[PDB]
Amino acid sequence: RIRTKTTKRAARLVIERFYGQLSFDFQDNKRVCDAVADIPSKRMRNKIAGYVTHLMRRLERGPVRGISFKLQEQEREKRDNWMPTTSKLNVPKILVDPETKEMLAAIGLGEMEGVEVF
Amino acid sequence: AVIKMMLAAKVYLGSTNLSFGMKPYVFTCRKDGTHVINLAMTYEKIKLAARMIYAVEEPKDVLASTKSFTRAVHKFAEFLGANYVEQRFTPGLFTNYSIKNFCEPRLMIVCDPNTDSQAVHEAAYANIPCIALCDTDAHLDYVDCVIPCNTKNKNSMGLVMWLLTREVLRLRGALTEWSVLPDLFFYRDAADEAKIAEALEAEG
Amino acid sequence: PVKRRNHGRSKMNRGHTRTVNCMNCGRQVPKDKITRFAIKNMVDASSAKDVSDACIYQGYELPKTYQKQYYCVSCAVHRHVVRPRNVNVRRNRVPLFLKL
Amino acid sequence: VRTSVLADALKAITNAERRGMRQVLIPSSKVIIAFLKVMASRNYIGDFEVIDDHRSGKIVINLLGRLNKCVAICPRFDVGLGDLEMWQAKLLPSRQFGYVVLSTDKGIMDHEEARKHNAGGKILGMFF
Amino acid sequence: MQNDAGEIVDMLIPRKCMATDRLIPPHDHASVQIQIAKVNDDGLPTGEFETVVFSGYVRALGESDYALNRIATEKGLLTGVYRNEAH
Amino acid sequence: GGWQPRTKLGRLVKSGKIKSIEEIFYHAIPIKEAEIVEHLLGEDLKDEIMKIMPVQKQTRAGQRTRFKAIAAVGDGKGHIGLGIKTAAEVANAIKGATIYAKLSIPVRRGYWGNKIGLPHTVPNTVTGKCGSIRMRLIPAPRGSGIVAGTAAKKLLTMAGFEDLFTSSLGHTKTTFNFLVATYKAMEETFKFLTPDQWEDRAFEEHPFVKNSDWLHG
RNA sequence: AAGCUGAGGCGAAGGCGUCUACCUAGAGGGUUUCUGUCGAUCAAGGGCGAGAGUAGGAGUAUCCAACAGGAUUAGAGACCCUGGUAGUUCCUACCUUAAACGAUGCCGACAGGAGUUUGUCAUUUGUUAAUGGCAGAAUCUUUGGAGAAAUCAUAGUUCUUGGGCU
Repeated sequence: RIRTKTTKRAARLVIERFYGQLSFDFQDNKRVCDAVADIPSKRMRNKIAGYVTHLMRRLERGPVRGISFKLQEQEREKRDNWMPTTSKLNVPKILVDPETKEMLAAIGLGEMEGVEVF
Repeated sequence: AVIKMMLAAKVYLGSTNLSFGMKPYVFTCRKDGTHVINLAMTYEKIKLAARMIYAVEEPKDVLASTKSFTRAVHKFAEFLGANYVEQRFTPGLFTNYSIKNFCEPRLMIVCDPNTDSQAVHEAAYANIPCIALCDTDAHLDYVDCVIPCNTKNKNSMGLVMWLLTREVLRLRGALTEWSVLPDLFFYRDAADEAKIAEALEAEG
Repeated sequence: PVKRRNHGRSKMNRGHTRTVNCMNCGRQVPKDKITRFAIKNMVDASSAKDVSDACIYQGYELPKTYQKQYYCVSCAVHRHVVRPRNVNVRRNRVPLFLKL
Repeated sequence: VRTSVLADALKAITNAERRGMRQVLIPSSKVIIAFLKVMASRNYIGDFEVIDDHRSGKIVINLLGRLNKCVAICPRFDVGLGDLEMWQAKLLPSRQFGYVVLSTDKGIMDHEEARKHNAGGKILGMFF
Repeated sequence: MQNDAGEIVDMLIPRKCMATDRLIPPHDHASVQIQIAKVNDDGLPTGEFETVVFSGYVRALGESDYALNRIATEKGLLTGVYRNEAH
Repeated sequence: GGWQPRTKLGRLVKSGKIKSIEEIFYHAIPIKEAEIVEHLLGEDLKDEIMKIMPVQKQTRAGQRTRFKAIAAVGDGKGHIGLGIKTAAEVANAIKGATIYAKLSIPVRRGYWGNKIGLPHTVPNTVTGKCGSIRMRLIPAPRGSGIVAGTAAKKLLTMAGFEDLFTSSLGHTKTTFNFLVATYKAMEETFKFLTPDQWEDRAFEEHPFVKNSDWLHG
C-alpha cells in the first residue's frame, strides 16, 4: 500500500496550483480533485486525495521539501526582504587577540581605536 | 580612506591547517593551531575581483554555496543581476545542452572549492574562469583569484559578498553609505528566522 | 597481481618476525600478520545480581578478565572477526567506530 | 659518482623547461658555461650567473621558456664535416630548426657555425 | 611560419600562456582568457581592458592564482599582494 | 525548417556572425554540435567508414552482439576528425560515428628542405601513442608520396599531407588504436613549440564578449 | 623469554626482544680537525648465508617426518584422536639451497604538495614542546608523467630515443 510516482507527482502539482481550495478533511478534497483535474477512474482520485490530505497535515508544520504553493512564495519574499536597524557589526570597541594585533601593526594600521587582548 | 578592518576584524580571523597555495595570503600561525588570515590582502584582492566581475553583461556572468552558510549568494545575484543555483549543482551544467537549466557563463564565482569540487572541475571543460572565497584549508587547483576568508562561521561569507557587490556598483555607476547593510547578507537558521516571523506581525 | 601494497604484512624494514597462534586452529603465524585486546566480565551480567546478594564484602567490584587474542586469516574469516570487502574500501585503514 | 657534468646538467635544465620554471640551479664547469653561451646566441635561453664558492661552482640560469630539450650525448663521438650531415638527420627532429653543439678546434659552436669555419670535432649534444 | 619568397602561411596561431609560455592547442578546454578593467585614478573605468591568458596546464597544478598576482602587479592593477609578507 | 541552433555557438553560426573554423580553434571553444561543422566546411568534407567490428557482451541468455564502428571526417585542406561508436544496429553505429567525428575536429604543416611554395608535410616528427600502438610521423622530401599502412594512409590523405614518412610500433592489428594514435600524432603537431611561434601578437577578441548584445539585446 | 611489541629500531643479507658485568663493530648527527681524488661497478677468486639434511660427542622437557593403534569412508597409505623414535637444544666439522620476494641489480642528478614518525643538532622558555636543518622509515593526494592494464615520487625525466658499470 505505497503511493506510486504518478499519484504523488499529481498530488504535489495539485497543491502547487490550488492551495486556495482544500482542507484537512478527505471527503472535501476528493470532490475537489474531480473538478481540478480530469481523471479516468474513481480509485485514482481517492488515492490522489489521500496524499493531498497527507501533505496538508505535514504542511501544518515546517515547510515540506520539493513543493511550493504560492502563499508561502509571497510570505518568503516579505520574510526575505527586510533587514534590521543598525549594522550590528559595531561593538564598537571590538576585542582582538594578541597576535592579531601584531598583524594590525604589520599592515600599518595600529592605533585604530579598536581594543586589544582581553 | 578607507578602513573596513573594523568591519572585517569583527567576526573572521579563523582557520585550520593550511594549503601550500594559501601560504602567501596567511599571516603568522597562532598558538593553539589556528592561523591568521591577512586583512591587507583580502580587501586588496576583492578590489581586483570587482574588476573581473565587470563582464560585458551581468546576466551572462554566473555566481553559483552548496555549503549552507546560500543566502549571501542569492543577494549577490539580485543586486548585480547575476544568475545563481540554489540546491545541489546538478553536474553536466556547463557541458550537456539537453539539461533544462543550461547556462554557459563568461565567468563564475564560488563559495568554497574544497566543499564544492564539482562545479570547479566542470569549469575546465568549458573555458570558464573561476574565483573563490576559500579559507586556508582549501585545494587551489583550477581556480584563479583567491579571496582569503573564513567559510565556517555564518558571518564571514556574508561580509565579503556584500563588500564584493559594493565595489562592483561603484565601478559601473548608479552608486556614489548605500542603505543595504551587511545584516541582509547573513545565513539565518530557522531559529534565527523564528524571531523574523515575530517581527513582521509586531509591525502590524 | 599485487592485491595489497602491504601484502597482508605490516612489517617494513625487517627480514624476520616472531610467530604466535590463532586460538582455534592453533596455527603458527607471524606476529606482523589480526589481534584483539578483549575485556569480558568474569561473572556475566544476569548472573551478577544473583551473586551480589550472597557476597561477603559490601558493594564490591566484580572483576574483569583480560585477553590478547591472536587469530590468523583462516580462523579470523570463519568467526566473522574480519570479512572480505569491496576493492575501494579495502584501503580504509580505520575501524568501524567514528567520532566528532 | 658523477660520471659527467655536461650530461647531467642539461637533464636538470630540461626538467625545468617541461615544468615551466623561471630559473634553475645547476656544479658548473668550462664546457657547461660554453654550451649555455652558444644557445644564448640563438636566443633559446635568457641570461645566467656563474657564481663563485672557491669550489666547483654553481650556475643560476634564467629561463625564457622557449626550449624543449637539451640532450648531451656521450660517449663524445668524433665527427668531420662530410660525416656530419648524418648526425643532423638522426639527432634533430626537424631539418628547419635545432642545432648540434660540437667542440670544434676553434671552440664549441653550432653545426651552422662549424661548416662556415670548416672545422669539425667531437660532439657534445644538441638543443631544440 | 613563412613562405620565404614572401607571405605568411598556416591557418591560426595558438595563443601563448602568460605564466609558462607554452602553446595553447585547439582542444585544451581548460584554457582561460580573462578580461580585467583598467581604471582611472580615483577608480573610474576607462572603457579599456587587459586580457590575461592561462593554459590548462597551469590551472591544473594550482599556480594560476599566483600568476594573477605577479602579472597584475607588473601591469599596474594592484599594490601589495605580490611579494611579502608571511609573518 | 532545418536544424534549430541550441547553445551559444550554434547561435553565432546560424547568424553568420563568425566566419571560418580558425576563429573557433584559436579560442579553444568546445564544438558540441555537428550542425556547426557541416556549415563552415560545407562543401569538401567527406565521411569514410574506416572499419566495422563485432563486439560481444555475455549474458544469461547467450551473447548480446553489438557493432563498434569508426568513421573519419576529412577536408583535403588541413583538417581531420575521428570518432568511434557502438550500437546494436550497424546503421546507428555509422550514423553515430559520423557525428562523433565532426564533434572532434587543424593540422599544422611545413616544408622539408627549403620553403619553395605551399607546405606539404609535418613540420617536425611527432608521435601519438594510444594503448600499445605508437605512431611516428616523419618529415619527408617533396614528391615522395605517403608511406604507411593502408589504414593510416586513408586518414593521412584526408589530412592533406602531400608526402610523409612513418614508423609504427606495437600491436598494429588493433585498428581502433592504430587509427587513434595517428589522429593523436596530428594533435601533437600544434603542441610542439618551434622558433616560428615566438613573438607575442595581440590576443584576439573572444567571440562571445565581442558579440554579447546581438546574443541578448 | 608472555604482556610492553607498533606498517617501531638495528644488521651486508640470512636475521636480532627478561636482567647484569664483560670484549667487539658501526650507521646517522655535529666539526673554521687531517689527507687531497685515494673513487664507481665487477669474469675469476674469497667469505657470511633461514629451515631441512649429514658426521662425531653432550643432552633429551615439550612438540613431533616415519611407525603403531582408534575413528570416519565404498577404500583412507590422509584430514580428526591416543601414543611415539630420528629431529627440535648445546659443541666440532660439513652441505650452500628457499615465494633467500620490494618476485623491482649498484653508484650519480634533477623533477610536488600534505601531514605522520625514529635519531641528532640549530634558533627560541610553545623546552618529553614549536618551527627549521641533514639521515632514516612508512603514508596520503582533486598533482604531473609513465604503463598493456593492475598500478608507480619511482616502474617519472625514453621514436623529444645516449650519466657510468654488471
